[PDB]
Amino acid sequence: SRMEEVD
Amino acid sequence: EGERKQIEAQQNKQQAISEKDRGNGFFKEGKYERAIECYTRGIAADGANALLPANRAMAYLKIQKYEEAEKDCTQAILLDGSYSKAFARRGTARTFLGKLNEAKQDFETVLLLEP
Repeated sequence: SRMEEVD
Repeated sequence: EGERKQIEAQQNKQQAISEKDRGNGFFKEGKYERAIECYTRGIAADGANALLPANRAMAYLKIQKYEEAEKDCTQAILLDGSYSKAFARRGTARTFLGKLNEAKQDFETVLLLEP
């Protein structure tokens, strides 16, 4: 879910 | 002369970053199929930014690809082996592909980077 976050 | 115009041809590669931001904008609102477009166009002009194949791999995950996500993640790690997100996403893709050992070591790689 933090890995799901896109930078 | 041509070399300076070449460094200028470089620095103009912020197109990649804007295509990145836009594709991210598409991703955040659930429109992955255009996110991938912006990501691809972003890659075509540089090239050596891990964020593009990483994010495109994530979109690929969101549309059930895994193979494409794995290849893009591998590329992203090749560009930057300090980005834990690429490892996590590749671990997910491999987990779905049945590559459990490799997915596992990608996961504990994530644990190793962050923590």
